[PDB]
Amino acid sequence: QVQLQQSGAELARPGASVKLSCKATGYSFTSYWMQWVKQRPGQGMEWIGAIYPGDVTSRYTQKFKGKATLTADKSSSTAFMQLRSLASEDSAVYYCARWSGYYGSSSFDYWGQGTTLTVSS
Amino acid sequence: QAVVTQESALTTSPGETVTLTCRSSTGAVTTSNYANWVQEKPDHLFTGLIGGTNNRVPGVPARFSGSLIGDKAALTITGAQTEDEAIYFCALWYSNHWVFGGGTKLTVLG
Amino acid sequence: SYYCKKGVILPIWEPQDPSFGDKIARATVYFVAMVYMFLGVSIIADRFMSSIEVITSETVSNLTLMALGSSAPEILLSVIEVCGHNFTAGDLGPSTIVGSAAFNMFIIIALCVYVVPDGETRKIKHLRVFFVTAAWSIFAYTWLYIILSVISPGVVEVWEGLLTFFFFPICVVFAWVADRRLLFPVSKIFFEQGTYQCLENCGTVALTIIRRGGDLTNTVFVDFRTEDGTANAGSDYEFTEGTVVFKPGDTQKEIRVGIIDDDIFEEDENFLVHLSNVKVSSTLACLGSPSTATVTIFDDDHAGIFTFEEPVTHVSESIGIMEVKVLRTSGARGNVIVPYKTIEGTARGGGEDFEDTCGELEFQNDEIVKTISVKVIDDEEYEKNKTFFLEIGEPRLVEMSEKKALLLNELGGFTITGKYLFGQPVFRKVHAREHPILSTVITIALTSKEEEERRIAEMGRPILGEHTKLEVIIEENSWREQFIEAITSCFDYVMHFLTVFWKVLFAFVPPTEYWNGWACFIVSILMIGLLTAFIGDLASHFGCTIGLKDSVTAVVFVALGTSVPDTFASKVAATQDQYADASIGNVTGSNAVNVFLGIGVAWSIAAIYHAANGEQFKVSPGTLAFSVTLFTIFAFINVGVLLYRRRPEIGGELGGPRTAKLLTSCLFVLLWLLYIFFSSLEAYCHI
Ligand SMILES: [Ca+2]
Ligand SMILES: [Ca+2]
Ligand SMILES: [Ca+2]
Ligand SMILES: [Ca+2]
Ligand SMILES: [Ca+2]
Ligand SMILES: [Ca+2]
Repeated sequence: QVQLQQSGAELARPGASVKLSCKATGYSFTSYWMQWVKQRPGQGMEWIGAIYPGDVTSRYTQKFKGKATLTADKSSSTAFMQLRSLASEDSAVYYCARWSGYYGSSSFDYWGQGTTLTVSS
Repeated sequence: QAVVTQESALTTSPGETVTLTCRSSTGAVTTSNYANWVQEKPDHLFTGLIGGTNNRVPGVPARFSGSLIGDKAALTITGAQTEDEAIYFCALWYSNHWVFGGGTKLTVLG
Repeated sequence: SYYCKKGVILPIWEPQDPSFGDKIARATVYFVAMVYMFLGVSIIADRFMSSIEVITSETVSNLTLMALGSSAPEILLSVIEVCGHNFTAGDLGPSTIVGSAAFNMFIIIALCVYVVPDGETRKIKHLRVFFVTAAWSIFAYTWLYIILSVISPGVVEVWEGLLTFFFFPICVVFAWVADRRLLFPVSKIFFEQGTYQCLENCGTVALTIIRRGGDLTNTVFVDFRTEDGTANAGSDYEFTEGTVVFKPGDTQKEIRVGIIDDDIFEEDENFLVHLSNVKVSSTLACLGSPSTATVTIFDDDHAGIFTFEEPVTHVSESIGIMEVKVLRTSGARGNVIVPYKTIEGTARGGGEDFEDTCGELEFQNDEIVKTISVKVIDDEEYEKNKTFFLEIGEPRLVEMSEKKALLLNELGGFTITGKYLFGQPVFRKVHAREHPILSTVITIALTSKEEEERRIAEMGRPILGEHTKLEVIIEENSWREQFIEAITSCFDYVMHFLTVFWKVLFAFVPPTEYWNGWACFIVSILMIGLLTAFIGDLASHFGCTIGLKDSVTAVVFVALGTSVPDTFASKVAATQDQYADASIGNVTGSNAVNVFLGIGVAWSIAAIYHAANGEQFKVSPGTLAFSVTLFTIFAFINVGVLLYRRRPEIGGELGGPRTAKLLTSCLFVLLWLLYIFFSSLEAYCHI
């Protein structure tokens, strides 16, 4: 019974910062990678990065290196993504996806329902 | 940097077989690209179907199968039902970062 | 007569000559059982011919073997009847061979004329071969008359029996022959090389300064200094601005430049070294080409590229523990945990066939190979080769220096371990399922150059190589298809349920693919021999129950039933081919081998057996004499009409104009009806 409870919808102004929380339950949090995916309508999907909540090992793409910081809180079994210097192109839907750590298996086993982020004034 | 291309949309009928394509811009997808297939249902319900070009997620129905045909990866659904009307994305590892496709909005008549 | 002799297999139905109603009851049982056997023989002889097809895989030599394969019911029945009934000539065997010739020569050829589609003709291209073969088949029945009536009448001698048999190899050699042939200066100061290369871990790089020319008995003063290129002083190299002096009689000096080492991945960097202020103690000396060297720094701090040695591994099952090697190929820096696991395929794990294992092996610094211990468990039984899989996960660079834990931007809890590496305190990440005092831990919580450093240092991450998935294979249906094909449109249902007993029974015949068709060949010829043992009995007891003679029941019933394999072989070749050679030749080839093997072998065995007893082998000529002469007279009419259809008005032996097509077919059916009616009367002495 794997369920990834994605955080509620967020509204922020441009130039501000927002923090998103995928509260993973139903499995061993500290032995599974969590992957964050950005979806924009008409631009497909973009991989943001991955985090290993065990020892806080993180991966990111080059364009999302400074934009997003991945953090985990193993006490409350929640993984966090913090977006800084928000702009109009950051208005998207962000998903959290579970990864076992093995490339022979699916890297996107279970997904959250997605938080819609609106960046407008 | 590389771009993954798919069909915009590809219709079919229930009970018929269907093949979906996933083409890399740098050339032919090998087994080192680890082509993954994921599916979104309406209202943002994502599910992971196929792992490293062959491995199927437990609980995914047996009609979904992944393989390599030519210079491109393939998702084949043999006898799709109405439940398979969804959007299918393909991801390639590229040794540093997953690159997703545009999604084929497969639709089944009913 | 109404008295029935005991057969090879079937017992005599008793009492004999019971009534008139019981004769109708008994003969109906014998007739239906005989017709059901004829249905069975056609199924097994079809499979027997298909096995012969595979052994010999359209020549006369190939077609004479297929004509031999379909004539096994006639050949075996004559041999079984003689040997089964104590080597006495019986009427049933010889008559079904002569009676088969009439059915083959007239009825089969008449059907082959008609099956060719309207507007299409089939012509005998090779007419020289047709003349020789058709004469030999007709002579076979003439020669049968000679030994019974002309030479020592009423008796078959040993040489007569053998000479009948030895005409069969003449058929074989002629077939092989026909395919082959018938068918086809002042002192100057300069560097040795001008471009040096050293690793980052050497510590010092050796440059060399040379003075040549002028007078060597002098003193030269020169300064050297290191200036930044793509490598920076204080972080990548040690800055040096020493002075070099050349003694009189000395021409070379070695200068050393320090290289600062660390654990951070970097690209190839270089720096510039310059010389100037050339002076002599007490024009005389100046710098020349070259005076500046570009010294490269190869960086060895990549944390590894993790692969299995090879994709497929073959393992003896009776082995204690495997040692799969995981090779860290492209560098080594810092401890790197590499998760692994076992995935069971055909070789199901859980301890029954291997011990399931999974864990987190950890490489140390500058250690390029470790092993994965999975233990195969052997079993007593001899089974198929089983496979299971081994796969490593995504590695984790657990241990790093202080300043490298900023470039990698690790924000987890860190521990200060005792060890020192390149002169720096070395930290190691806290992993969950391990507990600290939590006072001990340190948590370690751009300018367009720093971000370059992070981007380059993220290329020294532990990654996975070519082979991350290794298959372990442990080392020590066509039968099913026949049974599925055996049991499976109303007309099709009638034929399916009629022959379902035979198809299931004959699905136990080995598939033709085994032993290159020979496994099917041995079993099929045994079953043909078994079902023509029953046919010989069923036809024998049918005749004597109603008073029918063995001559009559062989000509009308047994001859027609055993030529069903010959009819379909000729019919397919009539339609599917372009000529009439194969269709007509199967009729001619069948007729020859019926006499030469069916009567040649059976009468050779009987004549030799009686000769060993000093006794003659007596065959009554009268029954067979009129049959063979009636056949030859009717055969010349059949051969004459076939040659008459070669005119351009008709165009060929088979097919042709529809009005001539029926007349040729109806004439040949009329010849068969005339033959079996006249032969039946002569059997009963009605002339
Ligand atoms: Ca350096
Ligand atoms: Ca540097
Ligand atoms: Ca180094
Ligand atoms: Ca270095
Ligand atoms: Ca076993
Ligand atoms: Ca075994």
